[PDB]
Amino acid sequence: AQYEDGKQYTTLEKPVAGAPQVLEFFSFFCPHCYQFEEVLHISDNVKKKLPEGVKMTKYHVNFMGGDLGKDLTQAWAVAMALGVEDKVTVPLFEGVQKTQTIRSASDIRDVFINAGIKGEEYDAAWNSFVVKSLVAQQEKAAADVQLRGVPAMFVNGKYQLNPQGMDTSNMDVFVQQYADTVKYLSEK
Repeated sequence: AQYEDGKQYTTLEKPVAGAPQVLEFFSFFCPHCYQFEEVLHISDNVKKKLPEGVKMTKYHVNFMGGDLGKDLTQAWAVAMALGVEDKVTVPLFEGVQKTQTIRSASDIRDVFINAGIKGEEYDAAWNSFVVKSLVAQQEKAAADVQLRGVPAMFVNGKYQLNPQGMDTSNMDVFVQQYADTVKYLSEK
C-alpha cells in the first residue's frame, strides 16, 4: 500500500484510550524540535490539512535538560494556561539553543516578561494548582506512550508518526508528506 505500518508511521501495540486526537511532544532542548518549529513549521502545516472538528495538542517533556528541562515543562504549562504559546515558543527555543541565554527559571521568566506577560501574572500562574495539574497532564500523556524520544506525534492514541521514513532532500516535500500522513491517519 502507499501508507504502510512501520513506514510513515508505527502502530502502538498498547493503544491509549481517550487520548487527544493529534498529540505532539517536544523539548526546548531538542535540536530536531527547533527545526520542526522554526524551519519546517510542522504543527502549522498539519493544522492546515487537518479536517474540521479536530483539536491539536502540544506538550513539553522532562527527559531532556535535567532541572531546566522540568522548569521548561512547568513554563509551558504556564504558557498553555495563559494562552501565550505563540509568543514564547520562538524566544524559548532561541534562548535555549541559539543564544544560550536561558540557564535558570529566572531566565525563562524573563522571556515571558519581554513578551509582555506581566510579572505578577506569570508568578501567580507558575505557582497555581491549575498549572500543577497541567504539568501532570503533560507527564501522564507522555507516560501513557512510554515516550523516550522527541519530536513525536501521535494520532488518537494509536498511531505514531515516523519521519525517518520520509525523504529529507527537500524540506517542503518532507513537511507535506508529514502533514498528509497525519491526515491519512486521522481519517483512518
